[PDB]
Amino acid sequence: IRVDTIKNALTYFDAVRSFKAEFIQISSTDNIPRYGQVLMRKPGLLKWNYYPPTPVSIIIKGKTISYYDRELEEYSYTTINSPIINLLSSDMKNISTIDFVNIDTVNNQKIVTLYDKKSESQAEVIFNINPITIVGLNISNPDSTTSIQFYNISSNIPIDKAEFKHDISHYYSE
Repeated sequence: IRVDTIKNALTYFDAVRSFKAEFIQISSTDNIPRYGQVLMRKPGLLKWNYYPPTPVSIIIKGKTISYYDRELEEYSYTTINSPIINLLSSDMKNISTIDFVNIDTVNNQKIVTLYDKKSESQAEVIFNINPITIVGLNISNPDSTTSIQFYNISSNIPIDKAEFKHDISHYYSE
């Protein structure tokens, strides 16, 4: 049973090569909906653009993370080598380093649960089917859960690799 579970879970991830979507994000820490736009291009490119009042732009390239705070006009750079961080754009190599996969079927949706033992965090990925699309991502650890839903999704569209940069705009720019 283990092998068929992995193969089938990898099939659902494999169906999404790129996407552009809107997202709503809610953390159990404050229960406040946060909004933005997300771009994903396999392999390894992810952009998270939060809308005001959240002043945050995030570019993930492989495991490197670039964080731009619009209010402070400050950058942060780091690297986290966790299968969970860039799950949405990861190749099959990354997923395979996860310690536990499982698939459930609920209301014509497929829910893939993954568990990384190192970080003690779970992730549920929710797919629609016919056609396969990623509609949600729930990440949980002992302290909190963050739930993300995607909407207005365009899947498997061309996305220029140049699009994976922070949008930094000023009056004097042009």
